[PDB]
Amino acid sequence: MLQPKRTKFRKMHKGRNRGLAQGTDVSFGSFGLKAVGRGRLTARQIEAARRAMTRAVKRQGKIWIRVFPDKPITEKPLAVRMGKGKGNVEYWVALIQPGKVLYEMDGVPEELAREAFKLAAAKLPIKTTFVTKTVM
Amino acid sequence: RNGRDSEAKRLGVKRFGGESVLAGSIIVRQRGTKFHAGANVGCGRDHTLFAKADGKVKFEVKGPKNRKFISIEAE
Amino acid sequence: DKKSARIRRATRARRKLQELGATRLVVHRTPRHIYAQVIAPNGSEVLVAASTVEKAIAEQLKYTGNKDAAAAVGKAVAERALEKGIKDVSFDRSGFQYHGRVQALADAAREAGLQF
Amino acid sequence: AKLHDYYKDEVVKKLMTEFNYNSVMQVPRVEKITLNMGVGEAIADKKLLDNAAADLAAISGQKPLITKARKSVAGFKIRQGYPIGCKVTLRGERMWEFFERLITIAVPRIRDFRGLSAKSFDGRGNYSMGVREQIIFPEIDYDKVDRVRGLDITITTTAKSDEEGRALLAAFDFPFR
Amino acid sequence: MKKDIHPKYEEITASCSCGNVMKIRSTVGHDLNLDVCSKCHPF
Amino acid sequence: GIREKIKLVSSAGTGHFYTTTKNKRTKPEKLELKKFDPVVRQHVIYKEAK
RNA sequence: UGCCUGGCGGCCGUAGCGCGGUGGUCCCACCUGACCCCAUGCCGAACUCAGAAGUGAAACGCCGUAGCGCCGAUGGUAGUGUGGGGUCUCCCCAUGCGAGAGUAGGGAACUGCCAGGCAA
RNA sequence: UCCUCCUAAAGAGUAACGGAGGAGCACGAAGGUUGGCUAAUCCUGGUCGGACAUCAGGAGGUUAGUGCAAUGGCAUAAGCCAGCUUGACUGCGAGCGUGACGGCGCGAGCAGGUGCGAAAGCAGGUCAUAGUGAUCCGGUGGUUCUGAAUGGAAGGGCCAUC
RNA sequence: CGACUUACCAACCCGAUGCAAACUGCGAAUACCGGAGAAUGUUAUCACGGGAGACACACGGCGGGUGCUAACGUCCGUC
Repeated sequence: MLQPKRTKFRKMHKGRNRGLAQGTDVSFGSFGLKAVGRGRLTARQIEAARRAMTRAVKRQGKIWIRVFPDKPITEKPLAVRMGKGKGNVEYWVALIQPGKVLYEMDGVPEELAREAFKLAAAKLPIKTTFVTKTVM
Repeated sequence: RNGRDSEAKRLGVKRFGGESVLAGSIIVRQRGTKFHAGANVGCGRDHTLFAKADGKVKFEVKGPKNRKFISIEAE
Repeated sequence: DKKSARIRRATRARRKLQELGATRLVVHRTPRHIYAQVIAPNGSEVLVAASTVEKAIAEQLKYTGNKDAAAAVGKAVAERALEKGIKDVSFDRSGFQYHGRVQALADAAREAGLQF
Repeated sequence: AKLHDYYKDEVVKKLMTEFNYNSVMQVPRVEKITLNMGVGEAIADKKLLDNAAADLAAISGQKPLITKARKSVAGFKIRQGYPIGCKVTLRGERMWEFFERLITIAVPRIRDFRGLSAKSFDGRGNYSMGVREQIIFPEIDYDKVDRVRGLDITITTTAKSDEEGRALLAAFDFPFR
Repeated sequence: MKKDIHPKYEEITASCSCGNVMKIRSTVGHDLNLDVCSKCHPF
Repeated sequence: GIREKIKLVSSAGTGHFYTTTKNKRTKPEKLELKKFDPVVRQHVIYKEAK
């Protein structure tokens, strides 16, 4: 359950998801799960995808998480009128732009990573694709 | 518990470069020293910059720290 | 460093003279050959300079770096300023205490016609 | 002052020959010595500073100055402003005289003396040591004092490294035990 | 060199048992009784 | 406002006075500052008074 | 005119650091002594004064070295003014402006006034 | 009610029962001037002393500090120390900023009289921005300004202040 | 009193990848202030005076807070 520790502020503005991804290149391992859609991943979703891959590879190779939530998200309690201040924080989400690399794999057969990433992609709300480590 | 605020103090630059000013005119309103007074410019106790002579206000950079200065040219 | 400390000490006066835009008499003191110069407000030009290095000033001083040497150079710069026409000048300690040679130079100029 | 004459006469030649330098003045010189003791019990008993300074003044040739805490530390319940120790600095000829009164008639009278440490070196040309009792100093004779308080001696040199720093110490025939 | 603030620094001669006699400046007092010195010691 | 206010009365015959504030307990001593007296146009000692 | 040095400036990291070499006839620094002027919340440290035996380590100046910092294009990208369109929590087209980062590369400064010594 | 930042969309301004914090003081010195000095955090050595006291050297270069929350500034230091002092002075104040207004802020310069410095110069409180309450009605001091027949006074007025 | 190993925890650092309304060693487009110039506009500008109304706004585009990047929701900036 990835979460920042002792964050500067409990709440933050919603902001916008405009722009373009920055970490668009595979730099740690050999295979990556690029995201071509736009959206945000919750900590619960990230955990679910990670569990799917580590088990699909059956404790083999290395896995790197290239995304962190680092953004509190609030929800008003049920049957609460508007106003009366900002709502409490319930879950943390990460902002993902097209081209951002989410998960990255190494030390596994090329094929095995494909199903492993495919299983992980099945548990995310955004379009994703399979990319390989390019030589510069 | 939030909701408190302070009324705006309307700081900033009042006269911009190349603009003729009269003696005693306020050129910059600032808290610290965004700009340092040069020739014919005085610095008040509030760090306000005022012109000590009639002329055109000019901006430039001097000093080892590349600080920004304001001066008046009598032209 | 000894040198770095002096400039830091004398920086406040130098800036104050610069913004006042007045001719300044700057004095450099060392174990030998005390120096004196007069700098115009612009700062890029020097009107008159005096010191003990000149053979024309050291042919009668027994030693350089003494009150007599300080007074002699003080008189030399004083009369040079008078003949040059400049009258009003502001003394500069240049980070030196106004106690000994610097003081001995200042009063010599003051009594020689360079009041300040 | 005898040692300064001793230092200026031949040991300079010995250092010159030993270190085959291109000039004599590269040889290191002693510039000052400093005495110190961080008593720290000033809060518990404020009026101990007077005797703390008095004894050091007797040991040294001049008056000490009482230092102040550089910061605030909760571990020792002290804050900047409250004196916690005093020190002296010796340089010139007084330092030369003090050194002889140290080497001559101080080290031999060390209670249960075993040997002076040699690993005590900063790494740049400064030597530090400590003492347990003031008896090594003739100014104390068990009659006007009742405290086991100690102090520290730090000697600083113009040396550039340990190799020449130790060589200078060897020239001055330290116990080196 | 400040005056009227430092203790006495008068020169005094001291001798030890092994026969070495020297002279030092300090506020030790009037006379000195020594047994060992830098030399003539079981070092 | 634990610090209270006082009045400084010019030692000269003129009744001109200044006002200021001070902490009685910390410094119960009187104030004898020298200040300008417009009535006589001189700098005179002002004594603290109720 | 040139080799050099000191003082006061312009400009201020292409100008600052690191490593190596080099400088003592002058100048500069260190240095010697300080009974006096002056000074240490103690100390001839610093500051000040009287002098010059010595010397060029330190410091400082100069030269070399890219090992760093630093400067830095062209092209591309991001963004965006105005006008249009769409599968309209975003993007595209026409047109104008155009970074930041990074790359090639540059780079271990230039210059003004005055005084002095050396050699002309 | 007032102060700091964000929201606030690179002049100013800009709302919400929007997100974070403070103030209703303090200081005759912590003010003025002159002179001097320059931190945090680490490494090596060293009686008690040990992670963390003080001492010496080095790295580091403002990560310190700045009476009080925050922002901005500050090596000429606005930061630290000492000497002498009361310019935290009176009457004015061209010309500006800021508000619907009441109002609030900045201010060179002139006159009188002072402090510091050899001197040029600096000083009309504090590194700046919160530390505050209109008018009425009254109290205290000064001033022949007025004082209802006149001479006084009472009471008002003006100035200072509660 | 010398001294040493490590299948094991880990600081300060270095290389690489990110994020920030309350981070900035960088930094636009627009907007705003001032000066000069041509064309054009019934002075479109400012000042003073007489009379007002209005001080419940709504939706759309863009930049945001709030809400669930829900509402023909709510609160701002600009057109």
